[PDB]
Amino acid sequence: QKSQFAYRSSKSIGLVNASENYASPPKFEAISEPARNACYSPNGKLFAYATATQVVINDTESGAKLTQLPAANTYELGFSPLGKYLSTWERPGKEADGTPKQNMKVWNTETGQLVFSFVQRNQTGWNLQYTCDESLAARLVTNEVHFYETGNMSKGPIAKLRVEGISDFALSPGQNHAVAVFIPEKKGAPASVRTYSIPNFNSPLSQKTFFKADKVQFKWNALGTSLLVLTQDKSNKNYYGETTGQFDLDREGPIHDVCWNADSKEFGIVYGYMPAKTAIFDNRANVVSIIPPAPRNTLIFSPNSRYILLAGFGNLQGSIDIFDAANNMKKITTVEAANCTYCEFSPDSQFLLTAVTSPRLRVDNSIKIWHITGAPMFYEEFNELYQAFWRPRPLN
Repeated sequence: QKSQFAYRSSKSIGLVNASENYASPPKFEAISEPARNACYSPNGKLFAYATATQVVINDTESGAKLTQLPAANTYELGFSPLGKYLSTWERPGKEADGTPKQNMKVWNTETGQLVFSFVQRNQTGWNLQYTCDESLAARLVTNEVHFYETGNMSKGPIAKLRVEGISDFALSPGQNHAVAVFIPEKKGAPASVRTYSIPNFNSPLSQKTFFKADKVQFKWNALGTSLLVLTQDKSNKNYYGETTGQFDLDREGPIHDVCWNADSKEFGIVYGYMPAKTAIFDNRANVVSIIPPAPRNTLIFSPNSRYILLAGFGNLQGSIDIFDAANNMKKITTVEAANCTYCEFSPDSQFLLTAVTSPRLRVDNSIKIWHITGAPMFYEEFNELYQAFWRPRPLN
């Protein structure tokens, strides 16, 4: 329909229908206060932006304001998978008497009701995780993991997890709800990774342990069946879990990016000291494609799982290449976006957005939308641009 994206600069904030000669939906206008943050719901039906005083939820079709949240001093925002809940991280603190304040609260989007409120100090892993049906939520306590019913989480944890000494965890986005958890290294014991079905707390699905591991990184695919695991000062190594006791490098050095494919059939890796080589796999850990060493640090799959992007960010001279899984890994396009700090396919995988953002860069902030062929369709100069992103659509 309309190729809509959002933008927020130091000067303004708005939604832009690229199919409409780049105009905003008629019923849209921001708050008195300057915006400090913004985001879309996973299905792109809603838009939220944060100002000092309040938080406003709009309709991405009309731009019409829908909901008002009395959330002040916010820094982070997050939509639940079906956008029926929105979480707001504030900066932590203590109450008049001395009580720690409820930094992050959960809100309803069609009633504007404060359903819940937690105390937290971290910004990393702040939000609740959710199932895809948005029926279950998950919080992280020392040496425990809590589960909730999203409909009625006020009553408390409907379920808890047995295992002890949990450092981080990650839910499954499959049809049937599953969990993946991690235990940091202690004395006389290595780190460990665990998977559980939510029905089965009693019966683990995987129980693996890992050494010289203080940290970890989980990467489920769209189908909650397979799961990548990454051990990460002196060394880094990459593992694989497939739920079920399943385990499955050509260049010595760091892995720069790890990414699944939208169809959950393939995945790729940007690894080793530069120029970084790139390898595409299958759901089995077998190579499909070997992209030769190039100055790249970032890999992205197109939503339609047809195109593969390979770029270099975090520095100047940032080019972009686009490869085609269907055409024998042909390259069809090479563009450059120097100092690009953000890049993303349009929902229909036909266009490509690039941007340069502050404070990751205080010079040359801009927006540029590209065809999949290489032909630009838009460009806009900013002084201090903060974010710019597509309005996500499902199964277009």
